[PDB]
Amino acid sequence: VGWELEEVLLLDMSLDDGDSKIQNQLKKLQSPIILLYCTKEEATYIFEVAN
Amino acid sequence: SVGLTGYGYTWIVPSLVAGDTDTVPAEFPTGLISVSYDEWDYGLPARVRD
Repeated sequence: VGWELEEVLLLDMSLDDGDSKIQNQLKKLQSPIILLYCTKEEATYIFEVAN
Repeated sequence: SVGLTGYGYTWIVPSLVAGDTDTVPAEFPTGLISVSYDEWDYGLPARVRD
């Protein structure tokens, strides 16, 4: 099966006031499908940044 | 916010958006290219004479 994996972006939210730092990393996504793996409340932070 | 300002992206802009070249709204990307009327070289006294 012909797959194509682009990014394995590793996020981090223990940094203080790191919202800017996590913003640049997430912009480097140009794929139709994203396989997100995080925690329920961590997803809200990620989705809001994506929002 | 999307990511089309730096890296290999240069924006070319008319003199309308540049406007007052003395004030930069701090939201224009660095390396912005604009075409503007020649005010620095030839001043007002030349314009009135012309």
